[PDB]
Amino acid sequence: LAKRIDAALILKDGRVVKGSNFENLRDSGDPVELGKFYSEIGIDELSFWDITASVEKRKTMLELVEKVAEQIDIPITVGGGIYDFETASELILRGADKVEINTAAVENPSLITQIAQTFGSQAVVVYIAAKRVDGEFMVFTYSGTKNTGILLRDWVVEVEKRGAGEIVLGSIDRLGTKSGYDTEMIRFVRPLTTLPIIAHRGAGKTEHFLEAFLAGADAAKADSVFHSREIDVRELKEYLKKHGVNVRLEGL
Amino acid sequence: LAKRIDAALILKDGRVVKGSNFENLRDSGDPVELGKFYSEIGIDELSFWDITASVEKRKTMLELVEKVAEQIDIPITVGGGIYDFETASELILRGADKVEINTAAVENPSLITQIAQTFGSQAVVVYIAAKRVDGEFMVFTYSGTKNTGILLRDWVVEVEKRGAGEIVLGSIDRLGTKSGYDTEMIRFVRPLTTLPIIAHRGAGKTEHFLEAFLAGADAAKADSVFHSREIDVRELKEYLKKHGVNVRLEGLGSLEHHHHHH
Repeated sequence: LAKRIDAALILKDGRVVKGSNFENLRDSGDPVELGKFYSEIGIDELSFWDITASVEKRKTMLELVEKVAEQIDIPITVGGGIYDFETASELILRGADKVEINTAAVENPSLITQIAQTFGSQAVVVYIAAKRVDGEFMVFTYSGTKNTGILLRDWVVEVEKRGAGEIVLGSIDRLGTKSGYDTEMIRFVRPLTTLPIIAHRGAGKTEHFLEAFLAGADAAKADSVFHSREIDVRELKEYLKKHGVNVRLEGL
Repeated sequence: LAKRIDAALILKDGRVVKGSNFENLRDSGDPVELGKFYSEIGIDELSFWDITASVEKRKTMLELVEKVAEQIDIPITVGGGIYDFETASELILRGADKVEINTAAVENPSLITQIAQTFGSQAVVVYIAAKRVDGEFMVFTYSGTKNTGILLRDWVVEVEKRGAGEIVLGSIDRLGTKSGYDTEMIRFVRPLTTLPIIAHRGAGKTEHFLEAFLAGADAAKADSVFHSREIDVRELKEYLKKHGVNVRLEGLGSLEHHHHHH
């Protein structure tokens, strides 16, 4: 089974938040240059996650996408406060391959279907932020701060039913940690959906990616661990290929 | 708290009295099919009101409660022939989430407390039918025909004391009409109770719902205006959300898909 390695860039005001340690780049915190550089060294897909809280949010995300679409030739996902079909449509028409939704999907699951009905399920990504609460995995919205009371197991099933193309499974229990992906969470979700599962949060070293794929993840997404160069993308892919993981190195 | 939209279905011998205008249904007068359909287009809670007379048929209604409970994944309230704890108790054990009482409560207020102690206050709904009489809000029993002489103010307060979970506030002054909920009555009752208030009678158009919620209603119940499709449920929820009301959209579009059947 083919496995995907994704890099995610957190953005604010058109800049990579907390930047990156790639001194070779003209601008360590330029999302476009960093994204191009990742696409050239072996990343399979890019996520651009906006946390801009300004009145300029829509215009900027749209500006960024159009620029990114020029320079970058691997799949692009945009996410972060995308709340309705018209916003999602604008971003896709401007060049995003996939749009990622979360809080708006949870509150209005019809939105998944609206996007999928026009652009295809493959254009739709649902980010599910989950956390253990009193012995059960629960869904959290608004940047991980609202306990919805919705069970992870129920929401995964509804997400597929509504027409989502893939699920990013972010463990709030691994937020900021470097101990490993939440493989218990990934194993919990795996039998519940036929969609691709993208693991997010907890990655600290190359072996963690192997564990995530053994747990049934189809893809593994990371951010700071890459930007900080704690893990080198090419080294990661060589490692995974060495131990029998079907990763794409057939690049050039 | 999200403002709530309830649909009430009036039943006679297992049939929806006067049916519905949803021709997509195989049987627009089947309460199970209609109830399930409402739950999959945006209704938040359902009430089933049985007006079947015979003792012989209060077993048939029980079997119906089981089947709607199993089939429908939103809260179910049942009312109609409840006159004691036993009948109330059985409906809940059959799968009703809540029981709704009116005349039975007024003619025995301890019945409220009885149900509550066994099943929690949340399973107890008191329907209050009221009407202006000489510039006073008075309580009516027996389908709004009998003036009990009890002030709405006093009855609202007793009903909460006895341990009801919520109050449905039905305006007899508004029955048959489509000129709106009795927002004056709703405003009258709001400061008197901490319980959820469900508005009933008078709704004719979507804006009437907005008015009720501005009046302090926690929920709005309607029947004929939904069954006739004078008001579309999804359109109602979208209108309320548009003008800033906190309503639940999770149930919207549950029947729709991302493919294209021609």
